[PDB]
Amino acid sequence: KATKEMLKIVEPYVTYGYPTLSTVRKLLYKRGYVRVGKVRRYARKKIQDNADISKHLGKYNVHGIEDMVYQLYTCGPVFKKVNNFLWAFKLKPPRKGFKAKRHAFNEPRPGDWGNREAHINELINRMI
Amino acid sequence: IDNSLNTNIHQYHIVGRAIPTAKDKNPNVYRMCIFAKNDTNAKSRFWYFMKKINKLKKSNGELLACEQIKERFPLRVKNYGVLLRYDSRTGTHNMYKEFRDTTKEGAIAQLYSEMAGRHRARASSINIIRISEISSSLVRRPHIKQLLKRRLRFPALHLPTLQKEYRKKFASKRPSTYRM
Amino acid sequence: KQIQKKELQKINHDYYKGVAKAVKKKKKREEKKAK
Amino acid sequence: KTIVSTQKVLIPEGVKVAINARKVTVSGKYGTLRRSFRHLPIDIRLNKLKKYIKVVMWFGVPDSLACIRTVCTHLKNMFTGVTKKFLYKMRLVHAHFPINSNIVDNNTRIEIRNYLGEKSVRFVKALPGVVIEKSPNVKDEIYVSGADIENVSLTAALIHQSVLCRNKDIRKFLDGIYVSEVTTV
Amino acid sequence: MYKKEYVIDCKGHLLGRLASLIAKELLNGQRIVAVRCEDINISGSLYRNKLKYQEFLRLRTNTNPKKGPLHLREPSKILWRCVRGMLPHKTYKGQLALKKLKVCVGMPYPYDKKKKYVLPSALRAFRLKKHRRYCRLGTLSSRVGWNYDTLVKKNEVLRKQVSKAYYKKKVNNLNEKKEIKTEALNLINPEQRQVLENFGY
Amino acid sequence: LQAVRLYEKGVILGYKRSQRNQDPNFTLISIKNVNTKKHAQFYVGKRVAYVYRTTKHHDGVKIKCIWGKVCRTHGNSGVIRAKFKTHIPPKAFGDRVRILMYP
Amino acid sequence: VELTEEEKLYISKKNLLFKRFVEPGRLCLIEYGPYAGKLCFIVDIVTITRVIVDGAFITGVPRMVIPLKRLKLLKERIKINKNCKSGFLRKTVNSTKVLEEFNNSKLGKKMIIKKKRDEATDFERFQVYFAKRELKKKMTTIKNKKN
RNA sequence: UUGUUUUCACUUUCUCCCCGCACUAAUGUGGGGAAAACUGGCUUUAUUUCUUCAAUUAUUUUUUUUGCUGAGGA
RNA sequence: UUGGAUAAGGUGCCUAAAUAUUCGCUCAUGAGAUCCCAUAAAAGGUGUUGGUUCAUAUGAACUAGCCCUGAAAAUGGAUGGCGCUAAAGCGGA
Repeated sequence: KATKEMLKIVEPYVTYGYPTLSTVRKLLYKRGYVRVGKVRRYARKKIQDNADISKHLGKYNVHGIEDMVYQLYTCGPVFKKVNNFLWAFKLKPPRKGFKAKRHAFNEPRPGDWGNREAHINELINRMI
Repeated sequence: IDNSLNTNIHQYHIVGRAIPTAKDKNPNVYRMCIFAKNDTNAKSRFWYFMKKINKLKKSNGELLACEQIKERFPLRVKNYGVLLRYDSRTGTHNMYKEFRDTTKEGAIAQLYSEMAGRHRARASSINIIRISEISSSLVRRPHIKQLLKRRLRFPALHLPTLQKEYRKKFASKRPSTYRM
Repeated sequence: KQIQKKELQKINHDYYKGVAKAVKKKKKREEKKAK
Repeated sequence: KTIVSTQKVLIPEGVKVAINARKVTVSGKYGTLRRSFRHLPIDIRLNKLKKYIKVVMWFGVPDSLACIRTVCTHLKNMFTGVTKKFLYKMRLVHAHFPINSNIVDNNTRIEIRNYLGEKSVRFVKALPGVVIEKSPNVKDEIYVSGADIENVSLTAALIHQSVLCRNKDIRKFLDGIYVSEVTTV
Repeated sequence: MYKKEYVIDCKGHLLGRLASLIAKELLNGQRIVAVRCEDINISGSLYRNKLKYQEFLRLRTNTNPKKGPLHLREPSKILWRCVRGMLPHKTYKGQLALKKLKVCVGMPYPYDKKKKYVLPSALRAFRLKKHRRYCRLGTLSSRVGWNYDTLVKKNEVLRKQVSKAYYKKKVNNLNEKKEIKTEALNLINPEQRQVLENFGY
Repeated sequence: LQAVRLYEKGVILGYKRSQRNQDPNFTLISIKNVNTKKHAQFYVGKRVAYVYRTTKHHDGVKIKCIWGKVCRTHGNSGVIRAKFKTHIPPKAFGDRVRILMYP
Repeated sequence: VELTEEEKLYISKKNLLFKRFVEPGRLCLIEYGPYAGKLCFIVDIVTITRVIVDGAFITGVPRMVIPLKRLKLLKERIKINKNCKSGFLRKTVNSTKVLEEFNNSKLGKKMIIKKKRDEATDFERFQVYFAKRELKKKMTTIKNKKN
């Protein structure tokens, strides 16, 4: 409720929706970057291994990109140490292009912003 | 399959109810079926109509199952009926609608282009309600009766439209407009 | 999967009957209030 | 709005026609017929043992479907006009000065005088093959006639506007050169 | 586009579409010679285009009309100016493209028998509703003071007869060539006959 | 006769530009008998030669060629973008280039 | 009442300027779009521009709807019922061999010649060139003899 | 005060008949009737390569031809 | 800096990219043509299409899209220019 309310105030400047398993796996594998550095000195680094994942989470037994996907899809007990550990994805512009960034995805006229629900997988894998 | 001709409408049916409250221990369940560009777009339109006709929204409505109950045969040929309501720049006006195509998906959508071309009514101003099936003889429209006649014909004097392959700029001589 | 498709057909035909009865009630109310 | 319009024009006995690419060439009694109707989209069906023309218009919208009616009644009407000449009822009028006529050169290049007293020259022509000549029954009457319907009618049209005067109220001065009725030979 | 030069018969061609295509060809570097510009047709009524040209005619530099827009009355010059207004003539490359164009009224001497090409993208029969109103550039130019329409028509009819004579020569040449081909086919060896027959030669 | 060609003709159109802005890294090229993107894609990776003549000899030869290759199509009307070893001189727009069979 | 000979002769002699009736049962080959190159049947008509064109299993085209703008139909026609389905389509096509009666006209022959000419390998291309060369030899030989 | 259940009226045709009897856009039409149903749907049986096995989504695996780039030197 | 892909906006030429596809509307004897933006109103509209209400395929009334009149200013003149009408205009897809 809290984050949905705080995101509704920013809805006209974003588009969001259901990620689904294949898309979360694609995002983590080919666009996943991780903060390996020390606290407040994070030094963004691509995953490329499981050593840093284990170093930050091995004592908390969620070591491995296997486990990170196993955990990000079904929001289990560790989302703090996954989302915050994961660097913000820097996506490419869409391959085929946006429809209208100025208008909502939900208006009858073509538009982009809003909740695409399950329709964001195509946009993500087009932007990836 | 040709993507240029096709629109982007499919079937869906999603069932839910308003939230059971302490005041309303056993609320009733309700449903309604429309098609639009997307399932999310149709859900938003359904919630808008729910807010306009009754008092409920996402804050007081939930859904408890989702399915895609497609048509019996999408390759059939039909004649259905809906009810149109729209607004102009100075008022509001209503009527009915019926048209022929293969399936409800495009049966909903062939109307918007005509409305925009004639009355400049943007899609945010038209409301379509209560899809059912119409008869073929009961139609009092001029054009639609000859659609299911026993036998009919007319020529094909439309202008040619060639490919980008063969739309060659410089021609040996002037083409004609008879064909066949 | 004959049983599964039969159950799906039953649910869809219940939907169709509900739509038909809703149409009937809409028409009855419109006819009643037309005069 | 529908997709076909047509007029099953009835061909009388005394006429024989041949259609070719919206250029119908016909033979009656006084002469032959042809017409340049290339402005309008027209298709034509013809028969000659059972007769009757069928002038049709494909994708008939009332935007231009008022033209097939014009051409079709016109077609039957030139048929009638060439078979039997048409006669409008033209009468010269003169409140004070009886109209002076100088019918020079056989119905071609007529001259008009004695209209309000100008005593000058006024000559108006007509399309060849159409007569507008004095009816012997009454002097002030001219029995217009000719070959075809348009042929007679434009001649009945151009003549009225030939002698107009100025600064005289026509509600009180009813001067003119009138045309009243229509008949046949 | 790739030919040494393209000769375009402007008869029955809409002025704007023809000018746009020709200007694109000049910019791409293809030399263009336009003939029979006096049969160019313009959409809209003849009176409408006459009003437009009168409005253009009344427009000149107040201080000295010599530097005012040289109006030009020949249909060939009208087409040339319309094409010039379609390309960047103020630059060197645009000036070269403009000079790569020749415009003629009728068909002058070195255009009797080089193939006159036609671009269907600018044809009246394809780019104008039949029930709508159009004009003729030769008639409009004569109305605005060309006084050469009739001479071009007489030259054109003489050229029509002249070209018809040698077309009548060419048809008999071709129909004797085809009949000598018919007999020469059976003097070729059968295996070479089969390939020509099945390839339609 | 002699002097085989075994290449396709092309015309040097403008640079890879927008309105009032160019990018001379890519040059637009039109090909003799291509008018759609779907077969303009056929000539991708093929070598491209711009052969021109100089006023005086440079290696006992009055002819100089600059090489390049077509990277991808441009638009959907059979126009390609070609990248050359150097930048195509802007004195050479509308000139002829050879789209070669090799590779 | 019935008249025979005059109607029978005037059906052919009327030379009506428009032909290729759009009745159900005609054949079609598309002019514009991804499907230009397939042979289908005009099942019925839905409106002014959109029409129903469906192929045969031997030809192999699924159900489609195409605007009248892109069309070029054929002259053949069969006598199926209005509701006949894919079980009867494959029977009625082979009942009269709908394809055989078309590929002999001028346009059909030209299309077949082009189809077998573009697919020509380099060897048969050179064979065509050599046949033309020998034909030209005979051309000039008998042309000189004809003097 | 919901359900449930009940009646007729619907479709194919190059079918055929009669009247205007050729008035058809046609190798038919306007009207009134008979036909089976070669339309169609329904259930089965061995097979999906004689023939469709579509589209969308979810989950996977390849593939044709090619542009650009080569930091580093453990 | 090198490649790729896009945003806003465009794809008839100027100008890179659609004389693209698909569905309607409009003829203007001063058509119209991208927010700010470069003016336009009251009053008239049996053209087009679709309506609504009523009186037995028969007549009305309105309604609203485009177009028209209303609509006159001084150097010559500006949808940015050319020009565009089976739009290169307007409303969609």
